Amino acid sequence: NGNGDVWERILALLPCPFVALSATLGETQQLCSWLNRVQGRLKEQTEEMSGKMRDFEVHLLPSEGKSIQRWNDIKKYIYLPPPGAALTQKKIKAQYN
Amino acid sequence: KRSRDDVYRFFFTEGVISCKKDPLGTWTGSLGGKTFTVPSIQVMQLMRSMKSRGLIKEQFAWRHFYWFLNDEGVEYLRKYLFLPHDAVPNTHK
Amino acid sequence: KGKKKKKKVFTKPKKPIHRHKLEKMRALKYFKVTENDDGSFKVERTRDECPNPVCGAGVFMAQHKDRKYCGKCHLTYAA
Amino acid sequence: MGHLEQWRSRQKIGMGKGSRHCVICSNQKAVIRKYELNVCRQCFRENAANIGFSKLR
Amino acid sequence: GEKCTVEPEVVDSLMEDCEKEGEDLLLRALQRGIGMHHAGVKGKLRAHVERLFRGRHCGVIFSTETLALGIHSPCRSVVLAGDHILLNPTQFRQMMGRAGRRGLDYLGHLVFLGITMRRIKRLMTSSMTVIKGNVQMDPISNLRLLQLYDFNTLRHLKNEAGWKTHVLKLAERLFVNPLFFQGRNSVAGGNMEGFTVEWLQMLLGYFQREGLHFSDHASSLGSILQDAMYVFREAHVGNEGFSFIRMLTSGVFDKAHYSPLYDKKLNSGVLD
Amino acid sequence: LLERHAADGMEKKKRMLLRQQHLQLLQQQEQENEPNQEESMEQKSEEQGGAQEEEQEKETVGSVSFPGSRQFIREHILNVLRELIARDMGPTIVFSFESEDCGDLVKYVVEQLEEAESRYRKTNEFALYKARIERAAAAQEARR
Amino acid sequence: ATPENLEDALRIVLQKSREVNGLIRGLSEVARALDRRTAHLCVLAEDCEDEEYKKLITALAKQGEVDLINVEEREKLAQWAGLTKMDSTGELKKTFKCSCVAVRDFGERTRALEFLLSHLR
Amino acid sequence: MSSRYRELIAIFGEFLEENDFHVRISMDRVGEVKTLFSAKTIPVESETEAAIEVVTIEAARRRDALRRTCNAVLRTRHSDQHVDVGTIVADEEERLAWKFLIGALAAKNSEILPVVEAELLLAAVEYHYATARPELCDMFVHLSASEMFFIDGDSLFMAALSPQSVDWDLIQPLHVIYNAQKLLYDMHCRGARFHVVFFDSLLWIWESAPAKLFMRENLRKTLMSLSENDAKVGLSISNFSSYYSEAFETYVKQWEPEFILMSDGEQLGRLNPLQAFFVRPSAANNTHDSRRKANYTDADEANPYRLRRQYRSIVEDEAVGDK
RNA sequence: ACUCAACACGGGGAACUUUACCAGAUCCGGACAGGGUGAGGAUUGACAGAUUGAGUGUUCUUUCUCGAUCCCCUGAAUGGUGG
Repeated sequence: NGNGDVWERILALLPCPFVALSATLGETQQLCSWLNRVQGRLKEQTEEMSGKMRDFEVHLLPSEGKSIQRWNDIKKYIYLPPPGAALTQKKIKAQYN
Repeated sequence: KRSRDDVYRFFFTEGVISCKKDPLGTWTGSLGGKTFTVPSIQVMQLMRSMKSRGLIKEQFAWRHFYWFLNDEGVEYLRKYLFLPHDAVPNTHK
Repeated sequence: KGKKKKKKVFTKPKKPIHRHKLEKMRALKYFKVTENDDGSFKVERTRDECPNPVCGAGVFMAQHKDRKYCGKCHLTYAA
Repeated sequence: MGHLEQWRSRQKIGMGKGSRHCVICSNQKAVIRKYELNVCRQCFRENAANIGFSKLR
Repeated sequence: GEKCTVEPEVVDSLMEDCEKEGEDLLLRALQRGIGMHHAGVKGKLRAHVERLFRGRHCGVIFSTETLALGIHSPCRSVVLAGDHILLNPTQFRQMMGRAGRRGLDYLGHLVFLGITMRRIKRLMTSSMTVIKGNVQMDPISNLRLLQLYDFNTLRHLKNEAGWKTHVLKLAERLFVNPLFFQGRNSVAGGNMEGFTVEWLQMLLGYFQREGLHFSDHASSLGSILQDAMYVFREAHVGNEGFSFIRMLTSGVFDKAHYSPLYDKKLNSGVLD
Repeated sequence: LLERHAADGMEKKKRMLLRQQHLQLLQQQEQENEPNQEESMEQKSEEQGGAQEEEQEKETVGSVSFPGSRQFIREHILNVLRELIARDMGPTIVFSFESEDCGDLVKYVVEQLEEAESRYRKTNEFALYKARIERAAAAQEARR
Repeated sequence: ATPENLEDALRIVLQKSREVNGLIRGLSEVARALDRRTAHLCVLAEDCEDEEYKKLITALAKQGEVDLINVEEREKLAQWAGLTKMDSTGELKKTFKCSCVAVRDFGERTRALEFLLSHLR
Repeated sequence: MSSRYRELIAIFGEFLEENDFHVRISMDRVGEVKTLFSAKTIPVESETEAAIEVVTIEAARRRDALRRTCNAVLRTRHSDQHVDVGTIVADEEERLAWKFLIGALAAKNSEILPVVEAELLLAAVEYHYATARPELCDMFVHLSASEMFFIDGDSLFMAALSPQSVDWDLIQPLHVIYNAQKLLYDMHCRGARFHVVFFDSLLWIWESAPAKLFMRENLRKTLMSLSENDAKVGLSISNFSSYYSEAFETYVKQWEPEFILMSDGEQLGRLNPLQAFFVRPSAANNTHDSRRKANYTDADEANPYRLRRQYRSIVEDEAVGDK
């Protein structure tokens, strides 16, 4: 939906231990592999001294799995009027229905 | 509404024009000695526009209007009637 | 005195504004010219002028289906 | 001819207490005067003499 | 409705602010517990709207995507009108993350008005949002990188090698794989990449010698300008042709030569 | 099953409705277009086509049902909204994408509401309403 | 002579008529002048296309015993009548292309020249 | 600017009695003519459309479209003597030409009908094609390129035989179909498609070409995917017939909802063999569910088209379509 | 206007006008041109028929007749017995 290029520059470079924020994704591995790779390259360039601890990237997961959203139960339906109708029923009434 | 030219020729050799404030037509010198006749509203429109362009100096008293026309006025006129002048007041004195 | 703000009963066809109805190259539609005979050009007209002092110059009349007309002195010679 | 003949007509006939209008302003309410054919009571006479009038009594 | 928390004086002051900034008669519409928000509303006043509608004053508010997109909002009953102008799976997935208020109610709902019973399917059904993300390799990036390396190279000694350590770690951390998707199937792989040292040479060689990379009157500038195509005259020989670090390394330790000054300065400062 | 029966139901309804308006239109127009041919010349009291038509089709926003966009919509959007209120599911946010859209919607609704305010200036109940308040005010003033 | 004498003298006498009202500018305006034979010194620009236009002019001008002169562009003719609106930047709003001037007045040195040219009857 | 006037006067005065300048001048019957124009959904009237106009980005369009349609009409009915010949228009003319039409029909008492009818129909479909509406998208893989998507293979072939826009590289002796293989390996590879290709063939309204070009490829991909699997052959293909022609493709289109990828045009016109029978489906499409249309294209990421707007149902005619 | 300093008071005895108020139609009295308009331009007025309370060109049909300021679009100006 960008402009997904500028992002990548800032995920390659320099002490950012990073937290990043997403909803659901259908792809885990291909992405994460690239990430964790160039994380290990950050460690590599800092070596030989290593860091206070060395890069690694974790990738929150374990067992909930999109029952995060669940409890607000979004209920999807349609309007769909009968063939007739009046727009003139007008203003404050008991019941509109 | 092409009594314009006549009105402008009444201006030059006077420097002054006067008219009542009325919606019903009457001659705006009451005599010019050239015996022109114009409405009232038509006159009023002419001087109104030229006023906004800075060429006129306006005076109102009672139910009437007294129109004087500047140094600036003389310029505009001479170009429109394509004629030089020695000057309006020197001819009159 | 006192006052309010609202005017709209409305919701009809309102009037269009009158706007000029153009004829293009009006002179050439009146004056007619010919094949050249004797090296002299013969000029005729489909428009004939009205006989009144006001119209006495060049000022032509008109042509409708059921009437003839003069827009200058607002007259009718009826057909 | 058309609209122009039907606009501003019935008091260029001149009738009633319309088409008066004071000399001093142009207001036609509060009586133009017909008394000795002066006009002043619509710019009020308290405001303006310079006609030679004064209250002596 | 009856339930409001907000005191009158609060409201009336905001309402006052509407009068002066009036535009679409946001004035009238807000006074009707009836509010709009999008980009065409000024930042100030649109914020003011949402302060009412988190306080419970207003009663629907009509917005465009941007609201639930980037901002927390209390909603229950959310409504959608047409698929116009462009509605996408991603956007349906956005709105569907919204509706219902935490611990107040356990419902919330959507209503599709309602031009199709077909297109609702083709949003709902098909799941997947994935990162198919874009490559960072670009000509302009590599000009920037050039002038970065050559920045402290201009007069300095110790500073050079210190900076050179830095630029090293930068340009090694960048162009590592990137090995995304579309790229693997472009005859690289499987699934490896790197490679890109050779690209950067081809680029570089073009870019110093051409005549009209300077400018009206022709190159030279500096006096050198060959040594670009010297590194092509090293690598492309055997292709070079297999390393991951050492040949990348070599590339960035070569690295001016003489590239064209006044023009590339004016590239980098149009983009900034 | 049922959901689409009503959908396609009201769609097909609309289309055949349209055709019917083209029948009324066709015969209206037929008279407007002045064919002079039918040489009866007022020796028959039924002319300009036969029978049978002579119906009146409901107009609401130019028709009732209505496909697509920006006509259907707004007419009902007030009522969509209002039923979430009358079900007592409280507040809600409506989405339409920019620019002209959201403004047409909002505007139209302000219109409708201002409309219904005017109808209640037909003034019976509202009349007594004013009649009261005024009385109370006067009384208070007199007391003070 | 020179064509300097031709066009510039024309432009001069032209100007003298514009500043007063001897001139007639237009189509049916010019035409109706020649029909009752009130015109004196007529002039024409031919660079037009609309056939005839031209034929009407020349026809009634000789038949009315009216002097006629011919010059080239209907461009330059326009700007010598000084029709054109040029604005704040001295650049176009409308710019006229105009044909068929009549004049009902006469010059002095430009008239003197026009005798010496002897252009038309 | 009376020249133009006398020319249009000429050809009128030849075609019929001299002068339609005289009566009819108004009309009486104006609703007849004006009904006939806009029941075919071409732009005649606006002073209120939905409501009063913006007064010109709109009315300008409406005008130019109108009077140019009227030109097309006039350039038909002037036949029944000799071949079609052009017409010139600015303002006032429009009315001139308008009168010419009136007197034709009014006199001849419905000798007109099939010509102005056929013309105005054809012309209408051409307008409704190009009124129409360009976009630049992007995106291709999002909306589009999941679910059931089709491209009918005539269009496929003409995409492969397309390149000028680079005259085609690789000197081979007219085995070219590498194109097809390539495209399969583009949008299966990094797209979803669930893809279907029809070969609709024959469409045409032929010949001039060796015409080995279709049947070879038809039978080719049929054999590929039908083999059962082979890890290159899943797209998959069906047969049919009877060309295009509708009252058939309904049973398919319904069950399976779908969006669509298709080609008119470049160049190579010709008239009836290409532009005709490709254009007329686009119109068809919009009367329906609505299925929307793409392409060629001018590609990787993406292409044209059109889209989400209102339609006129029914309005039809195909009658070339040789089988 | 409401105790004395409201209530044959507002020079207020109004048929139209006056006149604010109600139903309906008309006219620019929108200056100033920065932005658009070829010889036709942009433009003004109208007989007849129709619309209409109106033998009111308001508007349309029809054609004729005319300054190019009149005309078209934003800004601004203006007038008001509106507060």
